[PDB]
Amino acid sequence: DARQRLKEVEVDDNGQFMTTDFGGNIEEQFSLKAGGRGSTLLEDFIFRQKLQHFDHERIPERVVHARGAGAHGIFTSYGDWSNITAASFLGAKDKQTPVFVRFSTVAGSRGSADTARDVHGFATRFYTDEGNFDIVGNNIPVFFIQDAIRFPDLIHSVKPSPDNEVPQAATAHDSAWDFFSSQPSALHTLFWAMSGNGIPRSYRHMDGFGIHTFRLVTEDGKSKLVKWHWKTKQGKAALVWEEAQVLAGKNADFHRQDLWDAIESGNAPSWELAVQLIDEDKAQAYGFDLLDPTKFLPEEFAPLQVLGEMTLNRNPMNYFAETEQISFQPGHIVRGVDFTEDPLLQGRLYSYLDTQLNRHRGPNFEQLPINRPVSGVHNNHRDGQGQAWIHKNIHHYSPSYLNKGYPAQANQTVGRGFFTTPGRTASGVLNRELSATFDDHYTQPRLFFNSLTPVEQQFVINAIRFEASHVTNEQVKKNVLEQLNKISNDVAKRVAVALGLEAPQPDPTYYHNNVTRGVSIFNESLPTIATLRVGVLSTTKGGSLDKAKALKEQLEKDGLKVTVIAEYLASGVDQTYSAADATAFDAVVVAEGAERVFSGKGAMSPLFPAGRPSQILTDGYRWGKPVAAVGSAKKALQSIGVEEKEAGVYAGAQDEVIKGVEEGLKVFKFLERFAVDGD
Amino acid sequence: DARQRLKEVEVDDNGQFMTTDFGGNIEEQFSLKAGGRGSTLLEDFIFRQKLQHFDHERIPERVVHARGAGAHGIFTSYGDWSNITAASFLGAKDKQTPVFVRFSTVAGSRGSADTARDVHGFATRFYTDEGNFDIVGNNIPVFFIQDAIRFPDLIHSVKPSPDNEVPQAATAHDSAWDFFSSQPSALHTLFWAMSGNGIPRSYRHMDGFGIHTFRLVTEDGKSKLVKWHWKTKQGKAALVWEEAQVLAGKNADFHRQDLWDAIESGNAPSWELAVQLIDEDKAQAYGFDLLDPTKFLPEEFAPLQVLGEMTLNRNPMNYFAET
Amino acid sequence: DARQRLKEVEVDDNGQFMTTDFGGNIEEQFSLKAGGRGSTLLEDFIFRQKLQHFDHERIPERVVHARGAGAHGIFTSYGDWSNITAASFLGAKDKQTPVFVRFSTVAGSRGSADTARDVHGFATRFYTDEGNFDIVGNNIPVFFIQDAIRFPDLIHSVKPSPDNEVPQAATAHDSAWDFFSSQPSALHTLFWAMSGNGIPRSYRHMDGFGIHTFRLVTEDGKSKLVKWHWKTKQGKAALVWEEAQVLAGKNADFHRQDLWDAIESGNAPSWELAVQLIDEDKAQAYGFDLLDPTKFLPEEFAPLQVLGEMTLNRNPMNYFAETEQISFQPGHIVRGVDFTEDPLLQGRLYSYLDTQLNRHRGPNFEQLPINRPVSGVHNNHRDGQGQAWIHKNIHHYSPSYLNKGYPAQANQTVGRGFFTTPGRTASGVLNRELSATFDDHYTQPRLFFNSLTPVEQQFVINAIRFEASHVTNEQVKKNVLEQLNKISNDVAKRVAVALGLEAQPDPTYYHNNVTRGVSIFNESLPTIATLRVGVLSTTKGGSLDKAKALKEQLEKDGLKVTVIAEYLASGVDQTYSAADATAFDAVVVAEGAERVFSGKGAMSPLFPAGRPSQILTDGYRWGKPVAAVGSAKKALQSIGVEEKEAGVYAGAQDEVIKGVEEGLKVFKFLERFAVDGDDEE
Ligand code: HEM
Ligand code: HEM
Ligand code: HEM
Ligand SMILES: [O]
Repeated sequence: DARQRLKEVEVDDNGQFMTTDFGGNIEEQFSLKAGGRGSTLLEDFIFRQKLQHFDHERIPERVVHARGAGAHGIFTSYGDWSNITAASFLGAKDKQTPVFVRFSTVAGSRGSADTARDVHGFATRFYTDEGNFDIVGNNIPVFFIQDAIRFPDLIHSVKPSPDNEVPQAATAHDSAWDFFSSQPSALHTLFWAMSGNGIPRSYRHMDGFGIHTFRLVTEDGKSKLVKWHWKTKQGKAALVWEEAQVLAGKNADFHRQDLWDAIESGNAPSWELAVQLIDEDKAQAYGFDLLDPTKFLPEEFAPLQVLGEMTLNRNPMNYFAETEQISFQPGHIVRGVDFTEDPLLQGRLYSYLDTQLNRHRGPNFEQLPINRPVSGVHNNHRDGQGQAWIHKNIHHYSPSYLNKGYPAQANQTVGRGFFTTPGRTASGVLNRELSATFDDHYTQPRLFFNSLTPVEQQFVINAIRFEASHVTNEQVKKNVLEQLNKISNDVAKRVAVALGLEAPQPDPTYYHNNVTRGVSIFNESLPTIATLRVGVLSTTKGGSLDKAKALKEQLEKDGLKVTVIAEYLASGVDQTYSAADATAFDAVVVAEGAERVFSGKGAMSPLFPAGRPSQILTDGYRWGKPVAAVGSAKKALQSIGVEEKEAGVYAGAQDEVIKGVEEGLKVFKFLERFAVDGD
Repeated sequence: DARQRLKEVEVDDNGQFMTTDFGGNIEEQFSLKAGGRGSTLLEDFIFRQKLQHFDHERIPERVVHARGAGAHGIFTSYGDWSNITAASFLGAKDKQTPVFVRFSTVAGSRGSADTARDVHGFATRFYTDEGNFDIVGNNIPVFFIQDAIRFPDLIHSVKPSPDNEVPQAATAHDSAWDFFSSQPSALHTLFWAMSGNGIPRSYRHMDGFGIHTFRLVTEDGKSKLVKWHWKTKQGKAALVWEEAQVLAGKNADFHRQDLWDAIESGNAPSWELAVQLIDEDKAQAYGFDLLDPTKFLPEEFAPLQVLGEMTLNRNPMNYFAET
Repeated sequence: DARQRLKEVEVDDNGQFMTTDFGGNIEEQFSLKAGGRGSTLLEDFIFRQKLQHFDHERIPERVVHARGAGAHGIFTSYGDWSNITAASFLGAKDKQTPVFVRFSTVAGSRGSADTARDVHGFATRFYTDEGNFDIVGNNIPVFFIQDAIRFPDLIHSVKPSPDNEVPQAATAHDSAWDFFSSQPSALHTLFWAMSGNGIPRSYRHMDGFGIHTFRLVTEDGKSKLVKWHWKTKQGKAALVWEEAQVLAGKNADFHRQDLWDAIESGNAPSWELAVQLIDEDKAQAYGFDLLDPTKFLPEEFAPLQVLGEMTLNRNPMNYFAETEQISFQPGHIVRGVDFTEDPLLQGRLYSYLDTQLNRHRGPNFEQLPINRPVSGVHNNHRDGQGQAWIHKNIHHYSPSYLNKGYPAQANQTVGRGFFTTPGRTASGVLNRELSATFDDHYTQPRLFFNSLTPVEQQFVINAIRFEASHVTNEQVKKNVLEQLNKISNDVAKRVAVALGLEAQPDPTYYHNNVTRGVSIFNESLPTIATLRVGVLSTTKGGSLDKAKALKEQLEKDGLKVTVIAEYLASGVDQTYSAADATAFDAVVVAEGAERVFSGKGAMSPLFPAGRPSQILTDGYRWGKPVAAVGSAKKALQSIGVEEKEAGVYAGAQDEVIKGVEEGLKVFKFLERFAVDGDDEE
């Protein structure tokens, strides 16, 4: 149980009498009044203690990544990695460390939809026996900007316009694309966010990245440069944009509910922790500067080396107390890890400590149960708002004869203390500059686009076409085109058509044809289909529901979550047509006999919106899902112009449809149904 | 200009050099570093004052009605209403008073969709020459509960489940319908929320209500019981649910944008402020108790009297500072 | 151990390496620098997490009573008092309840002197098994004002002038006496604050009062009006003003050190809890309205009935986490107690809950270890800043099918819930007035003055004389005279002399009635344990050996003895440079030490000129028992004190010890203070 240490703060109210927050049993369903129909009395202490706590329930949302959700789990080290790091949680084979992970979007506020297009947070806390260690990462290996002093500019430009606070959770407006084109460093992360990484199927189907180069340091101070990677054991999977848009309205909680259900049903998601390791003398060996967070290291130059596996298997008990209150910091570092002179990382260390003072309005937020380390806290800090401990040592200072030297200093040689890498040097003038080594903003965007499949590439261009079409200012649109033309002339040409703008002339300076592995989503089928969702469209008339139940029980044997849909909640029905939408499922199959709700009288009913069964099948087909029909239900496929000939379309008897749908879920998205420019 | 008094706090940055918050011109696109590829210095005061302000930008959202938008306008009285109220802003024909109005949903958080099904808030401030007078109303004339001590119970039950914070901005989950069925007073507002009032076409196409019976008092202390009504001059209009759902994803800002567009286009929306007036000795004469906020007074028993008109004709300049 | 429940939050750093607040061993004595003499690096996470916690150490002081100190203890009931109250902590003989008590002044900020002249706070929390019950009282039984809405006006007027923030911790300025004269209800508390109650010898030598009439209610709902009293088992004792003033400079921590020392030495102070009980139908039957907080109920009309005893026997471990952070509320009420329509108490209920939001900057302050009840919290409250728990019940609302009805409602008959007194009614028009029964502002101030001894009365007149002479505005001073004249023409006449104003009788409220239990100096102390004796000695000759034997015998009687000399020779507790008469309750010159009172021994680089003579002079002039052993008689002579004066003891060691211990019971010798008319020719 990853949540074991949280047991002692849990409050059980079963069988208990209602109390105030200072004890004493009460009733609190009636205000105290002066006469039968009289005014409420100030002396009603019960009312005011209850309402005061309600009145003050909210705390400020995170300044970025406000929308998110998380879970507890366990990290297991695969080996004794003392040859590369002194870090205790990586110090022995099969060593286990509790974790908590919070996934998120970036731009939207607390209540915005999970399926907005956005970068995604992927933040992990290791509660190691030598302190909390956070990898505060994203699902994309590069960031928009090269210096942390520019983060407010990026965020302001992406978040809603400050006059009317429009639009919510979206980069599709003038200020964002004005920034993207005025600060060309942003073009790499933008391309990733315009790819499938911007609309992932779930948190469980994301890879994760620390982005920055850090340092791993051994006991003797020798260091290696390192990139952190999380490799999902579920495989990477993405939606298509037209599907994410509807899903945002039909279920804004799609991702947080997906993670909750996977854990609750015993299908805990897993990620392997992997590293790229680079010697210090190769920091600038690979065509870019590893201090530059707008570049990633191609795995051709440094393969991913697996160090262990993380499994998330415990949901929180109270979302606010745990998920909302947890306070991540890249400065949560432990012995055996160090920073690098990455100018974006450098400013993060300041920003995350400082921002907790706003979100928690006090300096004692690390005493909150979800923030507490398991290893013990011994220092001379005292007081502060909400001080929750009582310190014995009255000589709260160092050095001191009266406390006998305790708490005592720890460094590299004694007490397993943290230490900065011994060899790191400073040299040169104090400057407000960036190294000329950072100046290439176009090569790696071109490399990323090169390494996607043709329809994957078309998804990127259609995202850009959609987004830039919302930009009202003509010059900004031409600025965007001028910058895309430096990445690829064909990309600029294809986007220019949607904007009604001329195809610009080639600017070949940064063009190249190289490819790299591990960045594509749609070029690989899923390693498992467990937890994927099948909507079975049925009907309460005839014998369709009995067949739908048999279909359901077989699909569940493969670990799928199957929803039987009909006009009303008859026996065996999981959802009504009125509440159903194709966005909820990874495959749609029509049960035999249910073709009666796709035309005529069965399609016109007061119990669901007109055309709803046909709309679900149409949606599922057009969004690239496996779609199927059993027996006579093939007529439902005919009614929407779909043929069994097609990839990802299955008809025939039950066992044939089951095998086909299950194969199709491995493919997940059938890109044959998406037109490519000049195909 | 309804916003006339706010111009002295307006700050124009066109044509100026970047400064810190304590003055002095600066550049702030590069951190100070110790060497060409070096670490950032703690003595970069420019960096820290810039990032500290960004780090501290957010304030807690409203505990309810967190999702909303507003605008400025003018209220004009149609008459000298001194025979029923001493209220200064109603004391003369054609008297004008600045207003600000915020419209909202109730359950959803700051970034939830405008076209969620919900009660809608309709909060009006009159900046009168005798103090601020707020009518903090909804687009539905009745409320769920009969005693304010039960508000945390109602709100907890409708807002997302506290274990996983699901579902956003929605009554369609177990705890809400548990409460509606366990606290039967809730059924009136429920029915209103399940009608077109729950999914309006826009803020301009809603009516508004103070809900509670209040009192109008004259100079010499004579009182009448009063119900406040806002009657939209744009007409009431609503969507259908299957459309509001898609709209929640296609444009979460639909109502926000619609209000902004109408004002900027010169199509300012208006409402008439109207009252039902009841003698004190009739507080219990109409088949219910006028102190009970789960009931409305049918207009057959007391028709509306029109006091004046409000027009919303100026959008805010900074959403945060104003709305 | 009354602190037992707090042991789970205590942190032991002995034998440990230094860490950050998120774990990980560290060193934090050098900033991380870019080169040997380089600038400090922003990536020094150790520096910033260290200094951030330092930079955010302070919280707002209390808006009033900012200055004070407290301790843990035990309350023991003397009986089963369910015949008068359903309160659990009073439900069985020898039933014990943990307490915390904080004493305080009122006007001064956090770092002002203990021995300022002021009303004093006396706040007790009972951690009962049916919730926290607080009695938030003062060492004076009456308050300045009759309606809580006037509290900011009173407090603004006695706190420093808002232009220069002058004066600190004092009523002796224009605005305060402008308010006392403009709002005559304040005159009663003013007289108490001008008496010994304003300058008590220690927290342990104060009585305590709930002030308000409350209600005790039995299980069946029958009620009685009640006044709470704390009666100190150490006796009431007070300083004189000219001594309190010097003490404010020589030791601003005099009272909090007193309490800490008494508890550490095993002399835990005690108070008895006593009540006055009044029938509901007699609320207005004793010459005033018992809803009026400017009145007290004379003990001749209703005697004190002891319910139990409280003993304070454990100091805090961390002052900030316990004493500074504790949040008292008169709304901290339990089953068996109820409020009254006293308009001052009424507004207090709102104000103490509200002010916690400012001091603790969040609504979860009852989760702080010092504020937590011992009885258990079960409700549907959630979230809030700094939420320290993780609630299991996901159906956080009532009523509810899904949560099976839990947590469940408790009332009078089910679950031992709180209930308002059943017979209480409201009748009449909603009003912004006060009952005309509150109108008399002068009778009880006169009753209080009438009940003090002649020198005690002179202390009151001399305090007013001192204070009003600071008022620059002439009309304010005359306004003060006119109001004083309504209490007593003689009092007004004697104050007028100091102010140079003219002395006519206004007899509407004059009377000669007296009542018991309001004087301090008319009764000697029941014990001299913990009282302090300064033994003045010297390092030359045999004086020190004699002073040690003197100290030994005095300590056998429970006295705290300080032997003083030129330097810290063996057996010396304090140097003359560091000593002052304010620190002691009696001053004894050891034999041989007369050499430091004149000639060569009195002029030394090791202490200020004349310091031993000044300590003895201060001690005598301030009414203390003073003594000299053997030849040290000459020291008394050098300051003009005669051996046979009251409270002056000369002779051999044995008679001096006996005389000093007897004089400590008297405590202050009031024949040394002139009374108006004494100097007449
Ligand atoms: C490689 C670049 C970055 C990555 C991978 C990243 C990732 C993240 C993630 C995952 C979170 C959400 C943590 C959670 O779930 O609670 C977050 C929040 C935050 N980020 Fe970043 N971020 C980056 C850049 C920056 C920069 C440059 C700044 C400012 C200099 C910044 C300031 C913040 C702040 C203030 C928060 C809110 C933290 C809180 O309120 O607890 N981020 N970031
Ligand atoms: C007739 C019944 C009610 C109506 C018409 C109503 C209306 C509103 C409206 C329109 C707002 C948002 C105003 C804005 O745009 O900022 C609001 C917010 C709020 N309401 Fe109500 N409400 C009702 C019942 C209650 C009750 C019973 C309580 C608690 C006792 C309550 C507590 C609050 C609070 C605390 C806020 C947050 C206000 C702020 O943060 O500024 N409401 N209400
Ligand atoms: C009989 C009248 C009163 C008595 C006996 C009394 C007593 C006390 C005491 C002893 C304290 C300090 C408790 C501690 O040591 O922490 C205190 C604080 C305080 N008092 Fe009163 N007081 C009275 C009148 C009032 C009134 C009328 C108000 C306002 C309506 C008021 C407002 C406050 C506030 C706001 C605090 C600060 C509490 C905190 O910060 O925790 N008091 N009072
Ligand atoms: O971030």
